[PDB]
Amino acid sequence: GSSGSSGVHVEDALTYLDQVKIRFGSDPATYNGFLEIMKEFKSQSIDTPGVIRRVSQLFHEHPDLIVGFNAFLPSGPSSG
Repeated sequence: GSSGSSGVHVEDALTYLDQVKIRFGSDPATYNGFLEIMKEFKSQSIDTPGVIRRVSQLFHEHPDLIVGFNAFLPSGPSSG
């Protein structure tokens, strides 16, 4: 058929988080860098478009993840 799971409940943040760990299981070095990248944002150091710059480079070998996140993100042009 086709691999795909539609319908994401509100609380859909950690979801993408874990995925990063699973994909980069044998490669902990990659995951680590990601953890730090977040901190920056959690410290009011970078902005939405700022965290993406770091991620991109990190998941450079994974274009599917870099793009997936963008959309995945809850925030957007949607009401609110």
